[PDB]
Amino acid sequence: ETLVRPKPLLLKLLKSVGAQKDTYTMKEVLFYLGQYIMTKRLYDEKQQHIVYCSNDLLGDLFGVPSFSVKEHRKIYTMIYRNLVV
Amino acid sequence: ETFSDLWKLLPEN
Repeated sequence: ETLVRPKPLLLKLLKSVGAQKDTYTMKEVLFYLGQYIMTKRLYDEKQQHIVYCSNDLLGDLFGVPSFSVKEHRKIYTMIYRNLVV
Repeated sequence: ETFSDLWKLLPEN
């Protein structure tokens, strides 16, 4: 499908959740990236679409304190800035 | 609306 290669920070985030590799389809990236968030309970408990990452590598990565998963163009863009291919 | 529901609606490619 869309085979991407994650940048250094993102690859580290990925390994953190078991993804042991250098090349991924867009789907694997999102899957693990979602597993990281769910696992480290980084979402707001009441408004689950709010994710907090100020205190997190995810924030270093996306370069923002928090974000709304409901803003597809934003999420997709931030994620793309960290990929190649 | 839970996180997992929301997150799966992201562009998969």
